[PDB]
Amino acid sequence: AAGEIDESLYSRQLYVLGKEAMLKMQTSNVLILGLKGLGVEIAKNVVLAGVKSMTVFDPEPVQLADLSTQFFLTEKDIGQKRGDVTRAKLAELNAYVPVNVLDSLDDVTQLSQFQVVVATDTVSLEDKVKINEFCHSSGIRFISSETRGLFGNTFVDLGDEFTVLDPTGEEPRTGMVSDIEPDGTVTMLDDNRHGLEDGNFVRFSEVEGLDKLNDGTLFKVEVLGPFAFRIGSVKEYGEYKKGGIFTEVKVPRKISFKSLKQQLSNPEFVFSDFAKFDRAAQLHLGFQALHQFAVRHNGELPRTMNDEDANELIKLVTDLSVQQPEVLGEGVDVNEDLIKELSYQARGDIPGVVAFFGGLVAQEVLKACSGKFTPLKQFMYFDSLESLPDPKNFPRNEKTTQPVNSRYDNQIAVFGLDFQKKIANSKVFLVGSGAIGCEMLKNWALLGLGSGSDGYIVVTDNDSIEKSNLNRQFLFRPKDVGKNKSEVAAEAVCAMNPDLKGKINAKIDKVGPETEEIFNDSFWESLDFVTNALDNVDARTYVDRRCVFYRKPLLESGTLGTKGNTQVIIPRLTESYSSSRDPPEKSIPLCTLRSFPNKIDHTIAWAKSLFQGYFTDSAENVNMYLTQPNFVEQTLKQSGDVKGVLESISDSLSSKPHNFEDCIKWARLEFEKKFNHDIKQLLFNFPKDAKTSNGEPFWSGAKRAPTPLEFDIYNNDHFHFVVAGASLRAYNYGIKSDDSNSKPNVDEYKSVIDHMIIPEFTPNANLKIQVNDDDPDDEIDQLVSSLPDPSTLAGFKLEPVDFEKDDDTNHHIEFITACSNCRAQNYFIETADRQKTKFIAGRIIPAIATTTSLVTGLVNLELYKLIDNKTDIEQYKNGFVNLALPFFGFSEPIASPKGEYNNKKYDKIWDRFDIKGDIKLSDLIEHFEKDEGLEITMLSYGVSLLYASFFPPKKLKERLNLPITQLVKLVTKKDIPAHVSTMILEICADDKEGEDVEVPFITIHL
Amino acid sequence: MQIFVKTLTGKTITLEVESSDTIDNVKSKIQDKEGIPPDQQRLIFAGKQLEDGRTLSDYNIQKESTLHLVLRLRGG
Ligand SMILES: *NS(=O)(=O)OC[C@H]1O[C@@H](n2cnc3c(Nc4cccc(C#C)c4)ncnc32)[C@H](O)[C@@H]1O
Ligand SMILES: [Cl-]
Ligand SMILES: [Cl-]
Ligand SMILES: [Cl-]
Ligand SMILES: [Cl-]
Repeated sequence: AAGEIDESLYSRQLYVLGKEAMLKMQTSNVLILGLKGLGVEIAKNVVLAGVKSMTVFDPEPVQLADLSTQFFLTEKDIGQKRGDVTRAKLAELNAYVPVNVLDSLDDVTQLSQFQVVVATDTVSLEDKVKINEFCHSSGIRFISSETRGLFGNTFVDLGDEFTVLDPTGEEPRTGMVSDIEPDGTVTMLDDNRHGLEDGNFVRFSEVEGLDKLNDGTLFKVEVLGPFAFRIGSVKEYGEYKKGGIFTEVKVPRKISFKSLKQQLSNPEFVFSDFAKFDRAAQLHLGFQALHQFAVRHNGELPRTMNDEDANELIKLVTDLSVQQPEVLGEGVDVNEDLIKELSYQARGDIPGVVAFFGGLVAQEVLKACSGKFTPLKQFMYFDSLESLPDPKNFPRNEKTTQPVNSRYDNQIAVFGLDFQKKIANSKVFLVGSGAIGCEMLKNWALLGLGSGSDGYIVVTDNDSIEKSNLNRQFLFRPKDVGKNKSEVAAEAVCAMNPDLKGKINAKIDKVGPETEEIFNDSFWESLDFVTNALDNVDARTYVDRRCVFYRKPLLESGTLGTKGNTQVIIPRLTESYSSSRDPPEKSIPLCTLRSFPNKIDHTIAWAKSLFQGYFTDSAENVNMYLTQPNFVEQTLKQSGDVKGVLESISDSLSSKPHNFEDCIKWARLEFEKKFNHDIKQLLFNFPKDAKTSNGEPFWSGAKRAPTPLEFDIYNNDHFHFVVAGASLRAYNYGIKSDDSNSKPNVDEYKSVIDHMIIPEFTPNANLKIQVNDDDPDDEIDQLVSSLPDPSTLAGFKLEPVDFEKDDDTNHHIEFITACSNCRAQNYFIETADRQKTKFIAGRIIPAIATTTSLVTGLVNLELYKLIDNKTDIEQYKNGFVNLALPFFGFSEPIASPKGEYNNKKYDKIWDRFDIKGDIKLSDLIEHFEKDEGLEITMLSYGVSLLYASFFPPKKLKERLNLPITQLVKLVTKKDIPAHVSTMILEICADDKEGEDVEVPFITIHL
Repeated sequence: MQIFVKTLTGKTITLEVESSDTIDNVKSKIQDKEGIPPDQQRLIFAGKQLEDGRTLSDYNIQKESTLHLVLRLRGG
């Protein structure tokens, strides 16, 4: 039972990696050496991802300080072996992956049992070089990684031959062609961009006149501009006539890695941050120097914040640069402060850095197993030194950073005791307890965030745990399915760190406009900062606006597959989230959906809306009609599509099925209408051979001439359209399925369909069909008098379907896939399978744990900068990543725009006029003139104009004496609700010269 | 001079620019190539985000420099 993937657990990951890659991952055995923080983080991500087996080696005994980042250790484990104690926790992450302990590595020859060996911070450099030599010379892929305080690195060596099967994981480019010239110049249809790059390869289909160009041969692309590319002479193939689709093909690439010993002396770097590229050679020397330091001190690292040892580390680096001048370069000095910091921090074990490397290295493990994505080639170094607090507020020296006999001792090694107490005493709100959220809470448990007596965490999420979540929401187990995310997460991180017991408040409330009573002034004002862990833009915008209104910092992040980002929003300093726009989703023109599809996305959207109509909308409508004595009257005066609502009601109540056999009949007749009749009508209006006024053929380019379908129960899609249609119709009308216990029987459906008289198509010569979205496009009394009186249907109720993409038994994706593919057959579009249909109809976001951990690590390195209240914008980093490439880049936040009125500077995002009390209008106007030099010219509450300078005296006399709430009452005819504590008012104003100037908004505190 | 723009998807775009050109200018060239409206473009280089109204020389952008065109993602 391998060669198949558990879609119900791996569905989201499957969309990032693909089935081939995952089948290879399922034959790979992985070995991790070292199970401190870094190792357990790698191992967690790799075990969630699904490899054939995971084996861990760490015979070292657990000490208290290991718990800094090793979230599966507990104080009870102290004295026992790390490997032994961690194993059973890693196993619970993924029942499909055995997790074993390797007792001993004295015999290196054991390594051969493994395809990928990863060596962490616990393995000496000398042992790394031996192990890597053994691995490299024997075909075993090798990765190492280390973290030291705010610094880290990784090294990848996949051997002398490694084949990358797909370098990016992007959808292959595809596009329609309108011409191919004899020299191979391919012109795109209309204004469609090919989107290719020089060196891509493509295949072709449907190119008439160049027959063998369609046989799957690849052609190498030369880009001419955005709308043309060139493929080499094609005169040998024939002469282009018409048609054509190109599809990008990713060719395999063979690449070669060198051994650790060779790369120690001549490294190839990938940069983790281009602003810091000069440091990658320094740290390369510095990490070698740590290891030399350890050899000279009996396996020990430099002492925390110790000067003598730091000067020894600097001497060691200086000696490496003299021995190898090409390394930093001719006459480039050692960066001594950098290397000093490396020494000072060498023992530190920082959660964010461990997360960042754990995700990155885990993902490199999966690349090594599959050939999916481009491997890191070969060394990457990182630092987050900006995370250090200002030494003026939190001095770092041997006393303040010393161990205190606590799990936090190796965070204290970096930041000092007082800073670590301030972390404990922070009050934080986490919005979302899904992938980012589980990772976030794990990091916060490791920080001790909110564990102090002045601190706390609030986390909220309204959603419950679903099976596919278990692939990347690592605090949840199979038995937690159906429970609340936030509540289960909060409990799990208290088992990881009991200092948080009673300090996390898990709520189940949605954060939005409808929950401002719970999440009220007092709630928001108490917080030090807010963090998002969200899956949609609207929630993000909402939280961002709250953080602006209440002046709190916000940490934002997101992922899509291997892609991710971080954003910090700092009061009085930066832009907020809402300040910039992201690309909207592409909309499909309506004509293309209705009449002229050419891609499966079009047929899936059309199918999805047919589903909505047949099984949800038409039922809701029937129920409203039978329960609302005014419904017909309300519909006539207020619907866009009036005739359509009343026909849906008419058709739902005349065709009433009495048994399952009627539901089969109904589905078969719908097949006829949608894939035979309706197509014939479209062909009647525009025949196959029709031409435009210019004599060009009408059916060309994006318009593909359809063929009507002849139902064929042996065709998988036809069969399934009738099975799903019938079972859903039955649901609607509360009829028992002949299939609610069982798979559907072909012969049984067939004998029902075979006995039906299917009515023939008659063209309707009246119907015009709309060609473009530009072009535009009484019988209702009859339709209304045909409706049955509701009292003939007392107690009749239809049961609407609530789309559920993740229940394979409910026929939903089955219907949408089949309905889509039948239309796909009509228009000669390639059919899609269930998984792909579900991805598109279900709007599923590709997701994986690696990226989630890494991005969360980076959020928690910014968090340190909120703890120190940094106001220097250049210290903060917005992050952007794509692990597939791999690529990491960072940018300092954009400053908030500033304005001026009279002599006063203000922040256009963060400043506002705070007015205390339900002030009278006159007092408000006078206050602005007298205190701000501003002549108020318009004053509004939402859409309602409350005052304006052009109001005549009679209108001003009604208003000037009114408190703001009574002014709002007078204009809207609605009282302000009682729970409302604030009112935002927008003003226009003139300044002291009589000139209109932009100014902040007002907030009324009631 | 030529500079390069790499996207988050791995794609490499080559541009012909002079250092006196504005970021608005560069953004409109990216639009000619990719179809991305200037206001949707986030361009980073050397630890800075490139802002409208500044020039290439304001960010120290030499010949052969690689700019990254980046995105915010919505999953989580
Ligand atoms: N990435 S994930 O899917 O693994 O985790 C995301 C996590 O966040 C929860 N979630 C999503 N939105 C919210 C909101 N507010 C909200 C939702 C929709 C629209 C608006 C508005 C305006 C606000 N509050 C709380 N939790 C949210 C998901 O449930 C998921 O677990
Ligand atoms: Cl066990
Ligand atoms: Cl060994
Ligand atoms: Cl959405
Ligand atoms: Cl991706």
